[PDB]
Amino acid sequence: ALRPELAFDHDHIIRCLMLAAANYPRLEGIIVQINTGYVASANVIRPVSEKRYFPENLEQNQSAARLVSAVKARASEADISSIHLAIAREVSPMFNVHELKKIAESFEDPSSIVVVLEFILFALFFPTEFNRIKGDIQNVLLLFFSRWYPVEYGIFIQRGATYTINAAGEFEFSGRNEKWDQSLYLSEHFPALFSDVP
Amino acid sequence: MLQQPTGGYTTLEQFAFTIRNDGTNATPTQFLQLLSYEATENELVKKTIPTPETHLPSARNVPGNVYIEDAITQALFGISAQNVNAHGYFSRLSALALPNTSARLGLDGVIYNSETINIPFYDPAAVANFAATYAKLGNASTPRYRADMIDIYAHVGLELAGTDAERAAGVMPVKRAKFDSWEGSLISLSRDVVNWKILAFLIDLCSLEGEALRAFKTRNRDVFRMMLFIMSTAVAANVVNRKVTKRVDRVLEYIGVNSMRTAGRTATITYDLSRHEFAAKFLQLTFTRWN
Amino acid sequence: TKVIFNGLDVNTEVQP
Amino acid sequence: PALLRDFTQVNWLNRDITNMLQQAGTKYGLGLTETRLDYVRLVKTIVGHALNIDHFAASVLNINLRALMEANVTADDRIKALQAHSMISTQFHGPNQG
Amino acid sequence: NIAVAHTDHLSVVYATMSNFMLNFTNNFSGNHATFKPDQYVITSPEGSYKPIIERQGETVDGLTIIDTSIVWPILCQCTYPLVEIVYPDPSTTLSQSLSVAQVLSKLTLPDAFINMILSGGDSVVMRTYQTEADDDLDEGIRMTTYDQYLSHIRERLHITNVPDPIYITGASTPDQIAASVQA
Amino acid sequence: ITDVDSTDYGKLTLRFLGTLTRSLKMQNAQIRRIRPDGTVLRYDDQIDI
Amino acid sequence: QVGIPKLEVDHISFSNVVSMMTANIRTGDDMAVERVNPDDVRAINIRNA
Repeated sequence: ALRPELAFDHDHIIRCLMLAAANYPRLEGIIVQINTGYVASANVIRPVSEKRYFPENLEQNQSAARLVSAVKARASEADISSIHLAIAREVSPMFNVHELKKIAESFEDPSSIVVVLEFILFALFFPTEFNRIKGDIQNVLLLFFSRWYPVEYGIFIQRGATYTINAAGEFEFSGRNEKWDQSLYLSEHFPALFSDVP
Repeated sequence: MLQQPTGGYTTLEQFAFTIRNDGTNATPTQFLQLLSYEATENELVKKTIPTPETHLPSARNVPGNVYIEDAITQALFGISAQNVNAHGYFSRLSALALPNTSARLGLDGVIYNSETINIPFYDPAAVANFAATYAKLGNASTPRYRADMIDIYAHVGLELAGTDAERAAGVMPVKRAKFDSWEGSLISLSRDVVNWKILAFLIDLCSLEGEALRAFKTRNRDVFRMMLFIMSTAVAANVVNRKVTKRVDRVLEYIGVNSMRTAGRTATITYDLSRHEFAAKFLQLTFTRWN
Repeated sequence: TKVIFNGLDVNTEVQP
Repeated sequence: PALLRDFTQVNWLNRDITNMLQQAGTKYGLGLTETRLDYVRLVKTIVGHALNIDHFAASVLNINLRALMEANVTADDRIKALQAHSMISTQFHGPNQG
Repeated sequence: NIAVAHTDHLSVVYATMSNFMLNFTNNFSGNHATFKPDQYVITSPEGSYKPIIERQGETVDGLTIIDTSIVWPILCQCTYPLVEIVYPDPSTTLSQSLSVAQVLSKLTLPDAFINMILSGGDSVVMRTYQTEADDDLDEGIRMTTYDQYLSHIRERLHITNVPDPIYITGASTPDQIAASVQA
Repeated sequence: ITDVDSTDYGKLTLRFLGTLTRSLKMQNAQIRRIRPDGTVLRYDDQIDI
Repeated sequence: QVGIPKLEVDHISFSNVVSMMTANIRTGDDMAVERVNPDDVRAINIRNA
């Protein structure tokens, strides 16, 4: 049966949405707004009253004192809106090349594994959204493979810290140590620490 | 959309390299006659020049368009103090090195992403060879790539001040070159030679063939011995000017031997540490093509 | 409490 | 004494200006002449204005701006000296400007 | 003690949200070894350039600088429905995006219009020289500037699969002038 | 004049710079694919819809 | 055929191009750059590095 309305077109709505993604800067924010409320409406996740991260309890102890503060200075507060923004960013299209709020931590003691473990758990609940920032997160990960335990860092950097995927296949590792910076995200450079080649 | 008849863009009046001195404007040939020199006994012998490395840097993605030409001159003969420049958009050149690219290189000294309306540009086919040689100038400060800022200078002095009787043997006596001057002198030739359209020269070197390369090298072995002189006083150890009765001479300490800091300070053009690596990368790259 | 904030941080001030 | 090339009653003087100014040697101009665009950001920065000063004062104003633009050192190389004044193992995260 | 209520009730959430009205670009990351954005650009042959994704610092809104510390709260201080179950009705989201797709198409209308006028288009401004005989302010030959050619003619004959217009010969080719022009 | 307001248009606002404004005068803007270097490619079907 | 530099002749010119500066380029301000303390003093290394 006829409706009857002016048929909703496939094209145009794709072009006028594409031009708006060059002039109108807050397009991204409006795309998030519509699909973040759907997460909060479906009632999928909600913050609780009390805290319970690192205990298993009987802590506060004298030996734990060092490990206690390391996890405490890593704790994010259960803000209802901050949780929803993570579930929504997973699907929503972006226009600005966002990168991580960077941390300066020289891996000194065994209690510093509470930083590398954070980058693991972030790479599981959000596998996409981890692709875009894989290079800047690689830059602060090389300190774990150098200061913490060398020899491998000495033989891995020997090959180089960056490659190009081209040659119609294969990989072209450049035998030189360079940093990431994120500014070269959209080019022909993949962070070499995520290669998989042995 | 100019083209070359194998005479080359240098066989044109569109852009010609002329120094201004003597109250009127003169060609480089007329100038150099004034440069008279003696000897001070420290033999400056011609070494070999090591070949460059093929790997071309990548032109990191860049929107807008940089004046590739500007920097080439703004580093070599740049007069006004130039700060560190080891960093920069200095390798967008390589984006012209590949076969089918749309990016074009205009006249005046720009590098457009897409040819735009109303802009005259060099021929897309002969700008390709110029890149597969000079885009290599991108990695000028990458460690394990930089040239050596000592030995090339021996090559340089045998060029602007070497009587053929000497170059044919490969060895010459260190010279002290003094011409007659006016006021600003050395600084004035710099503010002058800067705006010369260097791209209008370098393109010809990598294209023009043996027929019109032997003839090209004969009419332009002087435009080269001009942008090689200024580039040299940015190295010499002293610039003290001798005095006649009413006349003044600009004795230059030791052309062809390279020190590390300018004699000019205030009197002449000055280089910087970041520029010493750059001049060695240019001078090395260009000599193989020339010689 | 260690609260979750997004953008860069503000502390000390530089000088020309 | 050129911008009045057609506004003065004095007859003799008029024909003269519109003859040596019309000349195939010189030419007068006023206002915006050209623009230098930005690499990464993509905005107008250094604009040239065909100003109405004299060569003696216009020369001095250019020495300043050129030595400000040929520094090639961003305001971010400031935090590399701001750090030489604290505990040897501290660091900063620069609000990149370029 | 989380994974069950994390890979069931939360898994069917993305499974549907992956295909909405305003979500379009592929952000897939199942092979970190090889994947790129493949961005598009808005360019005119008459000197214009605007990308869709580009490098810049944080904006005046919380979309740039992704916080990585938002992991520990969602492993401890967050009760799930622990699997009562609520299904959000399709009405509130289908119409929500339908009106956002309206604002864009109605807000981009002015600058797509007033911009279009000052472009001319579908014209040439040509001149014809009378090859003696009897004239007529017509016939002769048809001259056009190169810049007018590249803007209108070149980007239009480029859409189809026809080899670019043949160059006029220094020699005479009154034979194949139209034969190569036929292609 | 037709109500639909433009609070910001073409202008990009970085929080550590202020409010920079671009031009809005395109012409025959044919949305095309960019190669890694920063060059317009062309029309190779089976890749670009 | 080039341009004779006007800074060296006699007769005074009265109009010329001056390189100005727009409202985007700004000089001599501040940066809200932040610090992060070495956290512990005991395990710092001035010895070599």
